[PDB]
Amino acid sequence: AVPATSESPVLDLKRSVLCRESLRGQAAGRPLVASVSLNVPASVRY
Amino acid sequence: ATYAQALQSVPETQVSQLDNGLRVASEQSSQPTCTVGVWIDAGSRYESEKNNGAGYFVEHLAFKGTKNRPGNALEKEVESMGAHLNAYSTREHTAYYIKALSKDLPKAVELLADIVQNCSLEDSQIEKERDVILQELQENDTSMRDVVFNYLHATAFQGTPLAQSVEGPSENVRKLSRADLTEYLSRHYKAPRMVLAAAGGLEHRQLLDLAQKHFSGLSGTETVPTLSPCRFTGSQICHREDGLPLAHVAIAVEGPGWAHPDNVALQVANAIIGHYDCTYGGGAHLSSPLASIAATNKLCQSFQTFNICYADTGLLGAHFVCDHMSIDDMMFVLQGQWMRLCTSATESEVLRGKNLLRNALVSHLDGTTPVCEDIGRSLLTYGRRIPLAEWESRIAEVDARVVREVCSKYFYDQCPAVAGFGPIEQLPDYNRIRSGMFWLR
Amino acid sequence: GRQFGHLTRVRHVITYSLSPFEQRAFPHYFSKGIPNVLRRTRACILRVAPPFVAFYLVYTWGTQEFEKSKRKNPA
Amino acid sequence: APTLTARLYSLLFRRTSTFALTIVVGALFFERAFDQGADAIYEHINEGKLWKHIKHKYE
Amino acid sequence: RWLEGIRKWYYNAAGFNKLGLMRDDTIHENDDVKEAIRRLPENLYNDRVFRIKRALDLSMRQQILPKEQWTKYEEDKSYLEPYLKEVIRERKEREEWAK
Amino acid sequence: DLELHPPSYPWSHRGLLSSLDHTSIRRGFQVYKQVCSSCHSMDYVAYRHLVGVCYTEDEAKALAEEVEVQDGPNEDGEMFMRPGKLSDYFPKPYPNPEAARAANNGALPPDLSYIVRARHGGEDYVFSLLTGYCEPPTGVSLREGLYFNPYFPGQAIGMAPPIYNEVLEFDDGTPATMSQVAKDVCTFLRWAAEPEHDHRKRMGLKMLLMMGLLLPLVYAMKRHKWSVLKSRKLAYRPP
Amino acid sequence: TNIRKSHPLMKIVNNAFIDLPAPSNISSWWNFGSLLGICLILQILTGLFLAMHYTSDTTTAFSSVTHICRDVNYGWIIRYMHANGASMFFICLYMHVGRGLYYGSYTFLETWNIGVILLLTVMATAFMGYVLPWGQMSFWGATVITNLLSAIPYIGTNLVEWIWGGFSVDKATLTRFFAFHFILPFIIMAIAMVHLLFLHETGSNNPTGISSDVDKIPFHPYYTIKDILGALLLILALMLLVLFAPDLLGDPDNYTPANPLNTPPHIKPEWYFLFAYAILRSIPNKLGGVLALAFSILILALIPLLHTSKQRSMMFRPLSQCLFWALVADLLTLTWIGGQPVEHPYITIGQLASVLYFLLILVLMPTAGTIENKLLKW
Amino acid sequence: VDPLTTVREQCEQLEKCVKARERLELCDERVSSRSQTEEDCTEELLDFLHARDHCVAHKLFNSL
Amino acid sequence: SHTDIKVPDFSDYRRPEVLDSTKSSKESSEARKGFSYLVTATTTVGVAYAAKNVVSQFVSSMSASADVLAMSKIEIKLSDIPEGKNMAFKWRGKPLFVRHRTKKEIDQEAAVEVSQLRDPQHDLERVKKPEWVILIGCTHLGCVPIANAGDFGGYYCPCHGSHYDASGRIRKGPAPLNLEVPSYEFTSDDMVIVG
Amino acid sequence: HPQDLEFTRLPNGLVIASLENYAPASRIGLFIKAGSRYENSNNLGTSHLLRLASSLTTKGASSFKITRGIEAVGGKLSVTSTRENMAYTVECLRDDVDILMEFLLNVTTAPEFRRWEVAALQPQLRIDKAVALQNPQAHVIENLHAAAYRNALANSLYCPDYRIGKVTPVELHDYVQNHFTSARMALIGLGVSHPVLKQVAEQFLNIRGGAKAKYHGGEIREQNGDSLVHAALVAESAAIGSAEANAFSVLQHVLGAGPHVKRGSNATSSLYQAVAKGVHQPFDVSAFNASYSDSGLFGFYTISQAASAGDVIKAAYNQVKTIAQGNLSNPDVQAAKNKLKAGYLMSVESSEGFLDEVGSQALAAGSYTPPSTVLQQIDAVADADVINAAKKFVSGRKSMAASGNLGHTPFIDEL
Ligand SMILES: CC1=Nc2ccccc2C(=O)C1c1ccc(Cc2ccc(OC(F)(F)F)cc2)cc1
Ligand code: FES
Repeated sequence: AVPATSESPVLDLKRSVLCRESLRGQAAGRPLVASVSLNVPASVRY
Repeated sequence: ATYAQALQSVPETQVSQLDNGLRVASEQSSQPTCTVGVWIDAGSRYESEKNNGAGYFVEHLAFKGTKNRPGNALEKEVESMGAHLNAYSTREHTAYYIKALSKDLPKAVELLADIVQNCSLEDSQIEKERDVILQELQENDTSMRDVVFNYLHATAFQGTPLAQSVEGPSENVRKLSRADLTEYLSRHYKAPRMVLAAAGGLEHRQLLDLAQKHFSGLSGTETVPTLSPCRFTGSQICHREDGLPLAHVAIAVEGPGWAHPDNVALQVANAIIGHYDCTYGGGAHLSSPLASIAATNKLCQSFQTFNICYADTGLLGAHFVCDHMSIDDMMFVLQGQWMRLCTSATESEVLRGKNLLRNALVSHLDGTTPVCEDIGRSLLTYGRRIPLAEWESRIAEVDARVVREVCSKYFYDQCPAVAGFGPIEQLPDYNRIRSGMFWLR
Repeated sequence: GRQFGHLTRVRHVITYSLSPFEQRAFPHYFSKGIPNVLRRTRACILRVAPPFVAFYLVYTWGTQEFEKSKRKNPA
Repeated sequence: APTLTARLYSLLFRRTSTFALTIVVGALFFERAFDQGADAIYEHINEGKLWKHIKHKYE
Repeated sequence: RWLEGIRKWYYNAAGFNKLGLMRDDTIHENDDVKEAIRRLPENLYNDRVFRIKRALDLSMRQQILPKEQWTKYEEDKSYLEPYLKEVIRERKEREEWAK
Repeated sequence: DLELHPPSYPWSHRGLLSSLDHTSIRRGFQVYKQVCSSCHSMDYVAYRHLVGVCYTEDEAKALAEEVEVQDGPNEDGEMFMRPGKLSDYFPKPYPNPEAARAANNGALPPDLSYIVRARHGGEDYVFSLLTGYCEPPTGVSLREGLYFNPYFPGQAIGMAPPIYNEVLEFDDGTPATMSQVAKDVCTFLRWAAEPEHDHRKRMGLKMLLMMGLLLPLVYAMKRHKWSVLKSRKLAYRPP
Repeated sequence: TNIRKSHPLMKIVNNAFIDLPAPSNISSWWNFGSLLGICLILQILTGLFLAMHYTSDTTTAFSSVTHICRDVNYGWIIRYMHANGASMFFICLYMHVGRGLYYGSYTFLETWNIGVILLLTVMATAFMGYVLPWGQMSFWGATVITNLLSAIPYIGTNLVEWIWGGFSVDKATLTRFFAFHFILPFIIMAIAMVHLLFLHETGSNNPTGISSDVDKIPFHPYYTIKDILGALLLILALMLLVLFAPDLLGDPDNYTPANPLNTPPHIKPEWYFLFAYAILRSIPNKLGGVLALAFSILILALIPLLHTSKQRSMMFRPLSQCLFWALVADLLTLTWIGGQPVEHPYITIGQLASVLYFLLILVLMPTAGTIENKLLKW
Repeated sequence: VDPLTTVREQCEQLEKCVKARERLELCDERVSSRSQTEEDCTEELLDFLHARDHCVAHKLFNSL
Repeated sequence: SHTDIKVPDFSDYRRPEVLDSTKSSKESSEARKGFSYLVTATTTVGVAYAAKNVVSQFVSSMSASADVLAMSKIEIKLSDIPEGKNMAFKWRGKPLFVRHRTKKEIDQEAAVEVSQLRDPQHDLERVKKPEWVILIGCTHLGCVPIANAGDFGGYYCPCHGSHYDASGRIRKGPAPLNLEVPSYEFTSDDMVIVG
Repeated sequence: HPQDLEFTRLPNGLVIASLENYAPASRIGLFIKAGSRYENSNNLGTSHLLRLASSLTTKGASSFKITRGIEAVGGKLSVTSTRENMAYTVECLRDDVDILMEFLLNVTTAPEFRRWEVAALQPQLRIDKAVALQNPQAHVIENLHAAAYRNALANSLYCPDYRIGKVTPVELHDYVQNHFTSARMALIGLGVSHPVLKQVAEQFLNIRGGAKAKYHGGEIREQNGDSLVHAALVAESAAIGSAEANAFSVLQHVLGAGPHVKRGSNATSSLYQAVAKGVHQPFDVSAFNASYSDSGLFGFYTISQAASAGDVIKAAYNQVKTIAQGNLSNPDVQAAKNKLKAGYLMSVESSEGFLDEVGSQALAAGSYTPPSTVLQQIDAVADADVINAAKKFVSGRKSMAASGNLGHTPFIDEL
């Protein structure tokens, strides 16, 4: 029922990274998980 | 044991105020973990033009040391006890909160207090965090969603404090002295403007006494900051930039603001129209006519309805991302939906909307953090936590007639604010958009 | 012909505007209107007018020349 | 009390169905008013010149 | 040389400068000009796009710019010349080769 | 072949919204009846046309009954003569143009139905012609029967001065001076050429008023819609 | 997705009357297209209503027209609307063309040439229309103008008698003039649709003469609302004539029936032909004069070839501006001279005006374009 | 008794009329004196009447 | 940053009601719409007034002209026709029979058989005055019936063989409908207008 | 009525676990051993299509009815795939669990996979993959596994390009009929009684039944000219369920496993500080720890500037070497334990994450281990076990994956 963290498009120009403060959190630390739904946008986790 | 019943035995929220005026609020349940934090009536709305982005600048400096714990001492202590420390700033609400083990709640409350009150704001640390903000500002330019919404506010509430971005202009970021920041803090961070919220395994009694121990020093006493109303303007902002591959459009009418009961019926209506993107399982068979039409005809890549609430006003509408040839058709079906709900919403579809909304806010409040946040912010917006049993009362009251009458108040024959960014050549002219806010029948 | 969305390539141009219900139909109509008209009239006058002055003259000359020609000459 | 234009909007102009009925009713009231009013202007402008003014002399 | 007095007069008489246009913006778009425009670098093209947008909007209001903002005669860079010259030079070569 | 064009007399119907003096028309009709209907035809005016203009239904019936007119054929196959009715047009003096020429020595008297519309100057012209008859200047004489009138083109006309003082006693007893007779007949000949005159001008007033109302309103609607564009500001923001 | 873009009939209307991308900056001179359409529809309606009461028989023709004005209910207001409507048509035409000339719209070749055709067709319609009342100027105007074709060697004399269907303008001529006059407006309507068809291929020129793709606005509401205002102004102008001075643009002699003996003093066509009538009378030789009258209109087809300026519109072109306004004032002079008797000084003025007309189009305005270019280092 | 012939007299005694009336009488006793020349005096009469009847128009209609 | 963009001041163009940046536009929204829509509504009423009149005139055009209305009616003098004799008239390009009827012809046509007639009409409803019968002249194939003749002593036709009575009703012949009763009214007891 | 978890393992192998907690909302999850690993080289990407394929027509409910009926009651139907498991999850208000259950059972036990529906769905593989691969972590982690393994765990979760448009209805039927079986299924629940779940599992989920992961050690290099280089270096770690795995988990948190403070400098993170000492340009580093039924991967993931990739990876690798050599104090291992202990309890804080852990455990192990037992097991890791885990990594056969402009990114045999 609830919309996701990030609304997903194809062909949409990538969101940039410029500093340490925005880049931390990104380094993968656990294996991938993928969810698909009826209501919620599709997400891929570390 | 039914749903109606289940709501009756949801843990109540405890409510108490300190001598200075700081509220302590807390929802309890035997849980090994907890979330606690401080919510403040402070943000960009409370900033003037010359001190815009100060609250954001502060947020950067918050976790960079205190008088009691200089530099990375505050940082080290949070990490080593397995605690998670986090912050956010909206146009009206700044908030700092910590996720910790239930046994570590005393130290958790202590650390929050140390952050708020005794924040270092070092000369070197300011000049460091200055470049950081400037780079985030550049990153933010590459988020079309962020840009279009900032534009919506900027045009909707033009010439007021609500037009202002949370981050502030690069001009202010480059100039803001430590004098500005400390002056901003002592003006806005006051006990009656703040709420200490916690959820998880916490005895309410203990939290309130910990609040005494560390938050007693908070000031609660000329020209007390009281936000003026903000003038909505029917306007358009069009950032045409054909170099970007997809167009972002954000459109809204004036919403009622936090207080108003109509917000419940508006949520029901917004749930009917709902949201969509290209990764959704539903496609053609989706219940929302906008979504099924959008899926079958590849109109947009994504859309959501949003009813953004501020104090005496807000933004009620939708955002979409679509192909450069689809903007006109997207606008057509979306405005078509607003009109259909205003004029001719059905009982069964409103019931669907109700059921969506019931489900929406029951499952959002799952885990200590979102429950802590609901406590913190509800105290700021409503002046209390509204129990789930009461939300349910308000939802059950909404029928087809209500949805019509409520939607007709805000949407029907009203001037919207439009923001567009990207290859927006097709994006309908304001007059055509304005004419799309009524039907001739 | 060509539909909106296929006309041309435009980059980095912002357009801000107001709803017609938020504004006046005739803002500074005489205040700014009168001077702009005088400016516009002065700008084109001695391109537009000289031929019509010439018409007036060739007309009034030719008309009363036809009258005088039909009079008898004193001889 | 709200302004006069606003009362006109809420009562007559908001629903396009009432807006249309308003035009039709108003057109009738306007038609008879305008016609009678403009004819009066004409007949006063031409006092005693029209057959309508000199009719009585031959009846 | 001596007619530079007339050139300066004509420039202001013509008056495209009052809309903040350069001479090369006012050229009637034939097939050569189209190609020449197409060959402009990002900067020169988007400038052209704005200047015209601005001019048309001014024409729509029946107004001109402030005199400070007028294109000065001497500041009118001949931006399209090198591209247009070569487009023409190219076509003339193909036309020659076709005989 | 010099030319004297007529002056502009201030008629009771000269102005934008000014109707014809119908009483004037009623007198003017009698000036046609008593004087010019033995020479000029007026084919497009019938006795019914007078009703609601200068005469009542009953008066116009009497005027119609006064005149001879041919009708037929009857069952025997003959053309009889009968008393006129409203449906009859004003009767021609002669059967044809050839007969007319013989009675006026070569010259044909023009039909008067459109004479105001068919001559430059109109009622100003006709009035000047009727009152302008005078003795010729030195060094001038025309063919025996062509009179001198200065307002006529070529300075010489083949009509005997038709109006003079007391040529007719008016029904309403207006003093029948040469001037007054001419004024009345012109007012009638104006109506003859243009019956619509009053209705036309009534419509003119109603059009001017509605235009006075609609033009600024439509213009305001125009400015309303266009206000979106009129206000707009453009900014050029390259990276 | 809507039923404006979808339905095969609405699709055509949506693309050519609603969502049509129009330049933001087009002036009042762009309203004349709309107004020409209104004129055409107005003529057709008023015309059809007149045709319900008119007869093309030479004996009853003049009578029927007067019967319209006297006995037919509001037949007068219909009649005088149609007559002044013909004047309004030509005013609208010349303004529409002037716009084309001044702003260089003629570069739209197909649109432009179809225009020339439309002009010529409206002229033919209005020439034969003026004959229908069967008054003096009707009959004698038709006689002199038609008979000009006899100046063609070998065939000309046959041709004239073939148009007439006899030896003068008589029974057979009036009846066919009515038939042609009825049918042609409908042909005009078709050719006018071909005219627009080509116009939407490019979209519209604007006052700057610079491409407006960077600033297109939707036709509705912006230009639907302007066109309504324009239409309202056209109705005012028309009805000002019809209700206050219906005979102002006509001639008195067309109120006396057509007489094959009695010649009017100064026989002439209706005002909108006077410029070309003057050109005819400048040349002393008759075949020369016909070829000049012909070339005075057909020269419009030459204009696009005669373009020399590197700029499209005259907006940024002082010398051309003046020569254009000279050409307009000259045409106003030819219209005046056209109305005059053939005598001194109207012959010499007329000759001089006719020389100036062709000189302006064929020599001076081309040279002015090239001078302007060389002044801009072009 | 006619208001017309009253006003014709009234207007006849104006500067432009009396000056034109003298012009008329000059050629009256120039032609009617001289023999064997085909020139006449229509022109001079029309000059006089133009000036006269313009004035007559201005106020004749008041007495009607 | 895009945060550097701030919307231009629109104060010059704003309506008075929306100038105050610290007050809500929602007060004036009811009103500002009202004003603009009034202009629109007024305009529509005016255009309606026009279109009514224009269309109405054009419709009028097609209706009977003044000269056709002139031949609509015919006046007949009743003292000019003697008791018993018929008198023919020309009406709408047709003959029109008016007949003065005697007290014998009235009573003789009063007690006639209702059923036996081909077109059953009683005499009291064929006329408005007893002593006057007004009729339009043969229903079969169009001739002009001759007065004071026939078997039934009224009107007889020498074309095929129709016999009309004194009330104008077909008695013995090929005609399908009786001679037609037009629309008329007596005005002065001396005069009749038919039409 | 204060409530704790109930548990049942039916004779047919199937697990039912359910906490009746009297919340207004009810989460139900059917967990299945049907992850990407059970694809072979002939049907690669089948489980990806299968993940997209719920809400296609079933025997008891149409494609239309699944969407409409669930949306009617404000519900959600989700499908989640790891390398080892698939998880079908429904949410709604507790009154509508019957309805949602019927939908869940239809989707998992009797999907029809109609030729026209399956074919129509094919383009969705491209959309879903395209979206996911916008995360550069997805590139590297999918490559990392493909490099590290010969067969099962090497499989990517997303369908290979060549297979898009080509996954057949037969393959989908085969995959479900072979993998969605009682011996491979765990039905978990919140806000519903255990007896009624048991009865559903007996009557509707009694389905009859239907190679070990060989570690390889390789490298995969995506040359793509980003100014940033994502890179991961791992060695084979231990299997989930073994005690050694807990040692790796502690080692992960000693080295640093993601941020604790917003915009924080990570003063306790061994890796982040090790890298930040030498190089101050924008970067991120974290310890990477996957653990599976057969195997596991442990190492670290760097995000660095293109030119700095050599320096960053080497510096990070050196930090593990010093932990392996023995440079490790109690306060570090204590902090690391406190992180992991807190992290675990926080991950099961929400009723979403709790359901994931109950189902997750139920498949890879026999039954539910309570939070208290788990934390005691974390404490049971001696400092010696942490140093052994580090030693294992350093001398163990290496696997690597990188994406970016790799001009200064070393190969495995360049370390
Ligand atoms: C089609 C148009 N294109 C434009 C392009 C650029 C700038 C202005 C315009 C227009 O003003 C314009 C238009 C013209 C006319 C009308 C009303 C109308 C009247 C008569 C008609 O009959 C026909 F014969 F077909 F012409 C049709 C329509 C509306 C709009
Ligand atoms: S025609 Fe007279 S009855 Fe047959």
